Amino acid sequence: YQQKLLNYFARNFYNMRMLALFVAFAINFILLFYKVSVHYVLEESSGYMEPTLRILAILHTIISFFCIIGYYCLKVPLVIFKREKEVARKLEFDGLYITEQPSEDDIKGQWDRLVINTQSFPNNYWDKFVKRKVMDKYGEFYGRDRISELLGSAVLNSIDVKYQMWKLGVVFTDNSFLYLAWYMTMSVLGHYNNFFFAAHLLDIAMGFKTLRTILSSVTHNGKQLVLTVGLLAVVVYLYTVVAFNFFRKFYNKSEDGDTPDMKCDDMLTCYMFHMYVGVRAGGGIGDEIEDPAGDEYEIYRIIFDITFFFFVIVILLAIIQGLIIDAFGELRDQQEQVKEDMETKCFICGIGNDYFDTVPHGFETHTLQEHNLANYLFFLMYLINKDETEHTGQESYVWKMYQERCWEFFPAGDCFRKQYEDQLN
Amino acid sequence: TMSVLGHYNNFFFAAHLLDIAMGFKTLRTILSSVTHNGKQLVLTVGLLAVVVYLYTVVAFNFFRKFYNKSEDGDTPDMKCDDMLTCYMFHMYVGVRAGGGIGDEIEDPAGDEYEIYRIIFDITFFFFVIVILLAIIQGLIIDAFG
Amino acid sequence: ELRDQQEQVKEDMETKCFICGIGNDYFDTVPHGFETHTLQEHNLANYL
Amino acid sequence: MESHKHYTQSETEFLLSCAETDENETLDYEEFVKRPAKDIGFNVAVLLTNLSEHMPNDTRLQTFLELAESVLNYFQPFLGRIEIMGSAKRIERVYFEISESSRTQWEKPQVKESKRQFIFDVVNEGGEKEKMELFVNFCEDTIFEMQLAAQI
Ligand SMILES: [Zn+2]
Ligand SMILES: [Zn+2]
Repeated sequence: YQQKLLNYFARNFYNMRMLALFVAFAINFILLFYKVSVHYVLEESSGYMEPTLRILAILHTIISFFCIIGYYCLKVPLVIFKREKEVARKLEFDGLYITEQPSEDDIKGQWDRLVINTQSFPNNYWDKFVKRKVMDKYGEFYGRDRISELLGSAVLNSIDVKYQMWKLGVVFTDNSFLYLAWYMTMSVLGHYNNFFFAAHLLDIAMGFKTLRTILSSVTHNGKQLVLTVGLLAVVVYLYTVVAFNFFRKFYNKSEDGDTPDMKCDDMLTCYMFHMYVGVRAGGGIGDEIEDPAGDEYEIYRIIFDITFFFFVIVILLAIIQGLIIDAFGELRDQQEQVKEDMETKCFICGIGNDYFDTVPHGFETHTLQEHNLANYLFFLMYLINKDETEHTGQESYVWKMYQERCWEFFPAGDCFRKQYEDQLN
Repeated sequence: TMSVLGHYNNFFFAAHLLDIAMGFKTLRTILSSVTHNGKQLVLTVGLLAVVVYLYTVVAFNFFRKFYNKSEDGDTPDMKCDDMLTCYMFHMYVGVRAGGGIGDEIEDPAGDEYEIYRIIFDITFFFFVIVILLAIIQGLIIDAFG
Repeated sequence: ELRDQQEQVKEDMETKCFICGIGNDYFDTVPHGFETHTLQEHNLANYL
Repeated sequence: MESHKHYTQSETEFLLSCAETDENETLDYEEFVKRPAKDIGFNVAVLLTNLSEHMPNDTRLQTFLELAESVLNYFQPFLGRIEIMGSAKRIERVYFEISESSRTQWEKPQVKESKRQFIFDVVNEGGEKEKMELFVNFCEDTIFEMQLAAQI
């Protein structure tokens, strides 16, 4: 019953993931009708709102829990597959823990030691003859026992622990698991205060697809945006330096004259003034300042104002908007490139749609019957489930290469029609 | 139907000016720039509404007292103490101000929550006034291209 | 403009040898022809 | 059994003569696991497909394939063909078997999205011999996804 329940949660991960969102929209729609006299509720003459909030707050934590369980059942095995696979290939074909012994950098490499000693290291990768291969390939040049010491309704009573420390250290570094942990944490805090459910509206980004393609426009060049903001801060610093030296007296932001003076006489007040009402004014800094009607420093102040305008308000904001717009153009050009490549070339060979389109519908046969990605995947799916005794000559010629990573059996610059052009051949 | 209703009132003939789109050709190629990515524009407006909701949540919890939009002092208080008034306030004078929300609010001259309010203001600016409006304009421009 | 410039240099150095100006079609007849022409035979560095 | 296949001593009443198992004027459903046959018919289809694809322009053989179209139509979903560079420095077709619990897992769900993202990342980043390694790693990861999706 436990396994059927876990398979139910794993099979229904995305549905619950989408259900939490409608729950949060409902909660935050109810929260619009809040008030004070202390943070009471006053409805439009309907007292069925408090209990709906009280139950939905519980449902949200429960569904967050079930989504975490679905993630542990469904998607964690795939990242574990990848880690075990890369570790095994590093052992065989690179010799990591025998010869290289990696840096204190590459913390994955330092963490991925205590799986080596265990029994169920290849729990998921489906290659059990790993340790035998390393004993074969390094049994004599480095050691034999030196290798072996390096390597080797009643359900809840006997299980390993050396593996399930490495495993948890992996998953707690996994990004999406940490995100769902934050989700559960905020829903748990939602009962201490029923405003913390507002933060679960940020899951629309991960949920919807096209919204992620909106926000990719900003994420594509976030580094450049941040450094532009840094440039802005530096430029404003220079302007306030000039003002603090010379133009201190114009910055009386008091009321009408013969009043006490609220002034920017320091530097740390002038800087926050400039970064708070200088960029955020639409016009610059002269809008929020006493006018220079007949001063010796008039033209210098006019230069200060319009240069602030033409360097901060116009230019750098335009740089921001341009980085966004170039992001849109770049992503579109990428997708057009992939369409052109997969319409002009076979993925495998790299031949061209001119040798084939000689014949009618040549390329749409090459990429639908002969050289399909899928039929090259199902061959591996066949070989894996098959035994090494029932292999033919072709399957064995391929299986010797797969488990030693040559890839010459894939074609390249050649095909069946190029070989046997029907020319007494 | 609108021309028939034009006799009940002779202002309903104004709606037949919208046939210039279907009539002219190049005007349809103007408006295709907007129609090419109307889905993306609408979802951007949705993102905007969500972000403003988070900002007014923060304001309703902490910064209730700055929002006295009365006349000079010693006057009755017109205030945004609820949530549904603060949300319409933010979506009505917060994006539609050119500067954000600090322009239409009492100034924090010597409060314990000063730097937090300054962060609230400039982050509103740099996320709503600049960024999302730029996304709108960029969707249009990429449509042309 | 700057982005299109960099894309142009990638296209040129993926479609042509810098020295000859032949094409990645005479060579890619053979497996990994162009990535031998520009790594063993006609390298800038071995000409330096 | 009136509509699918016709009615002879050798087509319909053949099965009724085969189906004389019980005694209560009824019949079980073990006839179908008894009849098993597609394990042989698959290899026959592979054989005839091999001969046609390698030796065309033989009307003697096209006369034969016109007799067997009802079987080849059955086994086209289950029948693969790729092309490899054999030991003899010559290209070779490789015919093999495809299941149904793979075709009903590569087709509909999110793995199409995975394929799309894979092709995107490859054809943008790219490489010399860090291409087919990426394809094989994608195939392995996808295989584990399909196997786990079968475990339900
Ligand atoms: Zn091909
Ligand atoms: Zn060359």
